Amino acid sequence: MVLLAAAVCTKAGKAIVSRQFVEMTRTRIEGLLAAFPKLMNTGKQHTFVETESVRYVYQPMEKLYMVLITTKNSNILEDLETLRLFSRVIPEYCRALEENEISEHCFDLIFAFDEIVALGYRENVNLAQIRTFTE
Amino acid sequence: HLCEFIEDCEFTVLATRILHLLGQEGPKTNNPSKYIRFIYNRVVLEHEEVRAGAVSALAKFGAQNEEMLPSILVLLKRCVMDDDNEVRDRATFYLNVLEQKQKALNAGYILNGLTVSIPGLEKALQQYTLEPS
Amino acid sequence: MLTKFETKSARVKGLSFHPKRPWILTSLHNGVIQLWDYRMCTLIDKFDEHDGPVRGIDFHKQQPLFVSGGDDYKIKVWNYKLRRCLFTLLGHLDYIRTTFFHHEYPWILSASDDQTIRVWNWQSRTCVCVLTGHNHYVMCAQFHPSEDLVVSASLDQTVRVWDISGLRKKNLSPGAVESDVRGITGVDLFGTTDAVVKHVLEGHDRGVNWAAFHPTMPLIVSGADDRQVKIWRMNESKAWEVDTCRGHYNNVSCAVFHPRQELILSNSEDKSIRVWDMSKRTGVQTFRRDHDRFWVLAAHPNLNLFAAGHDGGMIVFKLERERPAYAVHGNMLHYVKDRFLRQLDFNSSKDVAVMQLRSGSKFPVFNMSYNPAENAVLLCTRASNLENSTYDLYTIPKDADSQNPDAPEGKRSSGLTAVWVARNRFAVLDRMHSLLIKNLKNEITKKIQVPNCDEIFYAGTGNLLLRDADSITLFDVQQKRTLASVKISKVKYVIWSADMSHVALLAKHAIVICNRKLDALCNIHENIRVKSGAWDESGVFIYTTSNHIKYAVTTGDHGIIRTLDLPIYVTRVKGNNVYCLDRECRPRVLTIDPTEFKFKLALINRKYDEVLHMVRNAKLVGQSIIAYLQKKGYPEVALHFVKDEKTRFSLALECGNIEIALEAAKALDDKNCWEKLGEVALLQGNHQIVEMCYQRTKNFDKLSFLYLITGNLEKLRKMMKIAEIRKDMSGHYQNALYLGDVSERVRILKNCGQKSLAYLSAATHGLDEEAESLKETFDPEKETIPDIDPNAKLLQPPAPIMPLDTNWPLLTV
Amino acid sequence: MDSEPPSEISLKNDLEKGDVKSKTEALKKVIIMILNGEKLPGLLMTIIRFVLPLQDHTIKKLLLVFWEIVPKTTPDGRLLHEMILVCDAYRKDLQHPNEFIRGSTLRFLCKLKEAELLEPLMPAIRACLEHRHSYVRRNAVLAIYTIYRNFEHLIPDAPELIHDFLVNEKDASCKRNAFMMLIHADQDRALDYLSTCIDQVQTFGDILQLVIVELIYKVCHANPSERARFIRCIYNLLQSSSPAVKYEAAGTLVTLSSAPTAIKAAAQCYIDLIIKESDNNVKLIVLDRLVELKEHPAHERVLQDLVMDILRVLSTPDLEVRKKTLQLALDLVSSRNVEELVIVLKKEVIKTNNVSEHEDTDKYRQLLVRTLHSCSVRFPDMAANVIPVLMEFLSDSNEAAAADVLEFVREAIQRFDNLRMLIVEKMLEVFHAIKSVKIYRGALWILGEYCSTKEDIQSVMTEVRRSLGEIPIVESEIKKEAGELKPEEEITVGPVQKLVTEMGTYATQSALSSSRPTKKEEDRPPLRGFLLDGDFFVAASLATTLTKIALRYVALVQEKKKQNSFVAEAMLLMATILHLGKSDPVYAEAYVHVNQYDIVLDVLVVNQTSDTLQNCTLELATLGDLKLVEKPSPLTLAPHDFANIKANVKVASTENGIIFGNIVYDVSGAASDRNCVVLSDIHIDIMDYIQPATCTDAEFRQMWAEFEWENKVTVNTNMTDLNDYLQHILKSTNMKCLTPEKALSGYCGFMAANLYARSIFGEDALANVSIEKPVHQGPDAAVTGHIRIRAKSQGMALSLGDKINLSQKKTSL
Repeated sequence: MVLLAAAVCTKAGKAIVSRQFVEMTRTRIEGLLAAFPKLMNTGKQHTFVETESVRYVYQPMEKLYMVLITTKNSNILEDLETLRLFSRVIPEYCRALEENEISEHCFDLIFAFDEIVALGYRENVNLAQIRTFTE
Repeated sequence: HLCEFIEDCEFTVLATRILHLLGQEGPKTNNPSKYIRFIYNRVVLEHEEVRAGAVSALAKFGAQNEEMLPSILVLLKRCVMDDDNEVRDRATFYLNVLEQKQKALNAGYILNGLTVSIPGLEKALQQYTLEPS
Repeated sequence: MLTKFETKSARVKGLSFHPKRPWILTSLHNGVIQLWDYRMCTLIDKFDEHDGPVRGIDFHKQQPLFVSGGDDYKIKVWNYKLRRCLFTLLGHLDYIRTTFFHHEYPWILSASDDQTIRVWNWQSRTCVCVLTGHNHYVMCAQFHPSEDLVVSASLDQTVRVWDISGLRKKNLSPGAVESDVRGITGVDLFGTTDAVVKHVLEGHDRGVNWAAFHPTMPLIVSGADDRQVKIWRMNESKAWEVDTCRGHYNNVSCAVFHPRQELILSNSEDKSIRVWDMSKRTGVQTFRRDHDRFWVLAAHPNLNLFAAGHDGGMIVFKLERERPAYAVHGNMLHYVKDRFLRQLDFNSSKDVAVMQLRSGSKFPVFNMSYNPAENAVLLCTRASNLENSTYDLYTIPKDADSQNPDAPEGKRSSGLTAVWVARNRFAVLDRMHSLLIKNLKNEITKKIQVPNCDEIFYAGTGNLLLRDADSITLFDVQQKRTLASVKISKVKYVIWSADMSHVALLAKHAIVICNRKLDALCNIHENIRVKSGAWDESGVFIYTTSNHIKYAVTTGDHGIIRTLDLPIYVTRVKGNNVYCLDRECRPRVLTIDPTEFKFKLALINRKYDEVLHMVRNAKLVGQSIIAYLQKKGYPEVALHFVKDEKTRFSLALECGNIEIALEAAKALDDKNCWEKLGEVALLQGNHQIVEMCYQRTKNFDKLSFLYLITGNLEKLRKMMKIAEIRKDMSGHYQNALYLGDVSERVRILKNCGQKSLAYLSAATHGLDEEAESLKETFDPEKETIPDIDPNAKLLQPPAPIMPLDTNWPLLTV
Repeated sequence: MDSEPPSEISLKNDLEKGDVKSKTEALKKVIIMILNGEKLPGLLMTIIRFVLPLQDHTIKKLLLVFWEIVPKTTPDGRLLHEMILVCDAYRKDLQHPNEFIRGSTLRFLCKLKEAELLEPLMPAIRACLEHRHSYVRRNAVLAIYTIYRNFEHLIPDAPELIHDFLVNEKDASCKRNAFMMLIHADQDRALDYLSTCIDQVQTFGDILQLVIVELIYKVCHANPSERARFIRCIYNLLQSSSPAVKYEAAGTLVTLSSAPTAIKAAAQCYIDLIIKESDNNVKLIVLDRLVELKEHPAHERVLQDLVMDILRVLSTPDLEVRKKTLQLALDLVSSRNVEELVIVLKKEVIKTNNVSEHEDTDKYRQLLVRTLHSCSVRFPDMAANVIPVLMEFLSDSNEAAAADVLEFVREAIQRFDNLRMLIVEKMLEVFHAIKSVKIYRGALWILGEYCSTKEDIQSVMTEVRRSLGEIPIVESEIKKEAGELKPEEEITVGPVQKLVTEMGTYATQSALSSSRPTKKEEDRPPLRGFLLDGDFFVAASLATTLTKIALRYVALVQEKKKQNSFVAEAMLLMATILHLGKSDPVYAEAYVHVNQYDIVLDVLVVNQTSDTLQNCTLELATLGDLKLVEKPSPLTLAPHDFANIKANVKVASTENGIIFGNIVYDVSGAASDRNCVVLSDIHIDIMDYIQPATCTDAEFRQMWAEFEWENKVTVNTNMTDLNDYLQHILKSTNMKCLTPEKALSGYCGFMAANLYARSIFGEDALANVSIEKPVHQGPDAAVTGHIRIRAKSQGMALSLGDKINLSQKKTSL
């Protein structure tokens, strides 16, 4: 792992759906996402912002944050690129971000998270690839 | 004690009162060191008239009490109680008379270290009209 | 009146006081029921049990539950610990106005506005009884502390006393076989509407909405739809005992008796709550709290506080005392009056209490004071601060008002105040509101005396006659003069040793224990002001400072003896026991143990053999036995406990023999310890021990330095190699100099690639050949003469000592 | 189902229903509640039963999902086996013709480091050995590596299964798509293979090759990945004086301060640095390279200086960029700072030239005069420039505009003795139209000192002397000033002697001269007339009089250390000043012990009773900022049990909803009303909750101003200095003694500490401890110290006030 979790957040103060690749961040996932994404991840409208010693990468969509978190890093381009591919995959499942529709497609999003980032290493995904799985 | 309040929002006037009174009495009732420490901070961030007041008072304070001279020197070399603007001019004079000169002048000058004028008791009449307005 | 609690909930139709705990339930018109810890301020439960008004509320404390009755027409039982509905039962077919719980079996009574009150058995299928009589609404049903009888207040103009184990009521004529009820004109006129009559009570005030009892009286008071309150005898149905209280302006919802005062507290659906005289039965005073109407009332059957429910919410309000004056003699607490009457003595962790006869107070306390020998109690009575009242003296072990009127003991006489004072049988009194002295002429003084007067201070309480007008003033025995005045910071208390010659005063840290006048014997060590603490005359000081009773000191020892489960005040120490009473005044007692006390009494008198037995798990802690005993710079205590690898390490430097250190240092698994003990080792004098340590911390270079200083050459070589590899140039480098020839450096330096340095070193010793090797392998030019020689003799005679300083002699003490 | 922890009964129902959608939704609802962290094992048999063999991907994918986030915990429907209900029929899943189900199965199966699934994950690499997508081959190298991680560091995971077992990593290098999960611990042959792959790259894959093996001999060879490493590699091959000219660092760097002015300000800094590396004196700090953009040819077209002018700013771009820019003008070009500050100041300071640089607010104008003038005081060359510009400042000819101008220049003359003779005639001019103090003060000083030079003075002074405006401070300044320099060298109708007459009248005397002075009564109370009145020994002549004083400067006056100076350009300084630069009976006994730096609260739990307390549990609680690091864990407190139970303690946490008192400790036992009791172990305070923080003199000063600290107490045992009791105690109420506010000498020298904290109480805490330790014949109260305290509403002020006295606790059980 380099990538702790890949997480979709609502800044309602909770992690709406999230993925723990291997059992580590269960409950931990919700508290991080709930505090930090509310402040714009503590950002200023900057894609990288780091708070409480955890790197948060994000994109705001409505009252929701699509969030990538790492606390270690292998390369600059890579962290954005998994988030980015995630952002192609997320409106296919939920038609933008929105807590109720995100909630309903926990399975869809979660499965994509496992597929996209496997054991914290950023694999690649695409909307057609996603189909074989949810078929 | 009153000076403990607020460093520079307390105003030119309170600093001028503790300063004038500490200068003039030359405390042996309490140690002047608290007073000096309190006034020293106030001067930095408050108006010219008090900072100028503080150097001249210190000089009179020197002439009346010998003991005091060491504090006068730490205060006056500072960019505050001297070397501001008005504060500098008065200070250059007051300092030079204490430091340099005989202090015939300094001695003469302190008769207690009194105020600049002695009026009547102004407050009470003012207060009488002012309250039910 | 003080407001303990006040929570705005909106229209509370029902209110009930818990008889077990100091809790309140309220049933609201909003359909919500709430259980409150009114003292703690913590909401226990909250249930919306019905859409509309829930008019009745009760505690069902036989097993830890509350019962509610609502206009769902049901009596429901609820959990306050698990928040679930335990059981549900059909009370009636209309509004459940008040509900009451039987303590016989889990039977529940519900009073309803459909003219019956019924009792239902859940445990079985049976409805055991229905109690009928009303012709119009039973607004309220109320328990007495006995479970056999209940009273109901109904708006058909009666109060009906019922039996719950009985079918309706239970009675049978012994002068006739016939039923008690007559439907015909007999000696009274009523219908046939009962099975039998035990007691049909008046309630006439156009119907009584509520009825309630004083906890210790059969008398009941009822508030009714009119504007009067009428007090009844429910134990006889007399009409020569019934007085009407008038004050209210509109329909009185309830009237109940104040347990703790001699007044009757009523509340009405107007806008006022009115307080009534209970020796005159008419309105003393009216209060408006402007929460408008009151539909319910409650008096605490646990004799805690008092409460009345209003249309904005409810208030539980306080007419009680805080921090009372007290003294303990041997097994008797004497205290100044508090709620729940007289109590005290026994228990040690429970909030229960029990009675013993040790009442210092048995009448309104103007004064309560102990004799300084502790044989009499002075209680000053009939209040006043004028110049006269009465004072009654009681015997201290068991207290009456008078013991016998035909015996000198328990007498009374006049005196505004009388308070005991030293000479240990004497008292000083005020009987002109001056200081007058009291003798009787032998024994503890009971008789009023008028000579001797002063013109300073004013009569009150004390134990040495305390009087105040600006300070707390101690007065003399036989002199009018002020003995001394004390002025200090207090936590609302005055603390006596037990003998009332002496006084303890509280200060900014802890408390100070002082003698007669103001003379400070000692100060109790403890950061914060203690609540109370008392000294067993001196020596053994036991105190409360939280929830635990601990000894400040016994014979230089320090202990926490034990914890109780409640916050408390020490009543005092007289005997081995320490006795405590709190604000509510529930007792705890505690035997002073030979636990913590024996252990340190033993350690002080340098006994370790005694102390091993003494070690128990009631006093082991972590650092009073197993690591406090590692606190001697010439180890004694230290020798005994050494079990921790750290304590072992410590022990070693404190002796200066580090043989043990290395092992502790080892068992601490750490390098730092080995280098520091090695340095201490060099200090005891011997470098073998230093080498071993220093070698494994990897300070080969320190060793290299040490080694000619020590005079070894064999060991010095070992260091050189194992510092060669580190390229410690102030390690490997040293040793070559230190032996007479320099060759060691030459090779090490060659490996460093420092060919120049290697040549200079070698060349000077006349090892020009090696010096040349270095030049030839590397860059040559050896001819150059630096600011140091490049070829001048280096030879040193190494260490003239035959026995080295690794073999430094020692004997060791 | 966003997060609803009780819903598991409905999920079981929904999980099998005969409708596939419902089953999927159910399983989905389980996933979302677990991820948040909520209840899930009840369901397991239901969950597992529909999905197991099928090639129908969506349910399978869903179940596959739930096996990587909780498989181990859930056991109703799974239990423990080698071929669990996670993988038994998921061997089918792995061996389906559809790549997605196989691929997914492979991916979760190998992801687990589970040992109850170790065997089924090993030939699970079969599912992706054939590579239908880039995803399949990547999925495979990551899964083999994850197998290697899961206890197969040897021969179970290293060779090939039929194509990969730790060999996809090799294959990937030469295949069309790359991805190397080989970062650590894997085949050497693949590492080597990745190097070859640098050339035949796949770009995502190149970032994977590259984290493993970096540094190229080339320029590049292509793609962002190689490019990103490359700027790292470049910085190596030229470290020297920063990057200077930023490499490929520039692209990320802008976003690093997207909020919005800060990027330009930063960019401006780099561009200024880059221009040149100058002398690097006080604010001449430009690093980077000496020549790379030069400075200042005379043939360079359209020159370097055009960019340099931007940096000279009034605000010419916006304020953040402005503060950076003023420093940056100073930094490239000056002598120190002085040269370019004078140019810069000339532009900023008030003139008749431009009215976009003059303003009628007096302080700013004055400050700007002082900034220009401080440059002269710093450096000589500037004196010559400053005086004529100062006369232009005057030419504005508003009362106030002259006034500010006169005030600094007069200070400059004190420094610059008979050098500024020339200015006097200009300075008089605007002295006649007057409505303020300042003009009179300053003018009277110039005209006064300068008298030898001029002869005008009765005429100039006299219009003002009989004119009005505001005249307090005028007195002081005219008093020391008017006579000075040469005894009889003026005359218009009043020579220098008339001036001495005047000078004396204005000070405090009376005399017809200059048609009388405006006022005579002096400024602030201490100053008075008298010193100067005595003075003028030799009538206004350079000797040992006013003239001496006037033509001399009080103490040292040099630089921009603020000795007749003001420290750069007045507007830039406001920003720099702003910058603070802040950095059931139960018995307990207890003591705190520390062994091997483990801090623990020792508790001994005692049942002195014969009664049953079984059901015994022990807990230490989290109150607020107090926390358990592990509660005492024994099931002790049984009939006549003594036990030692250790509860570990922390002091730092986050507020819990339960009580906030001393330490809560909970023992449980038999009882059903008070199953849990709270009883105490020894003292811990409210003070813990405060959090320590520190201040510097600027933060302290700012906070002093910000909110009042008048509140003082005098605390005993502050006899000692700051360092000893006072620091240690202040520490425990989480405070710290930082910077001073003292002024020590032979008459002064109370120790002063500036305190700070930032309490978790919604307040800060500050204080000043003044220790009254005698440095005078009349001390305050001798040794003791008065602590002047605050907090933000002074609710913690009080904590500081008393927790600096004493503080100690000990026991010895």
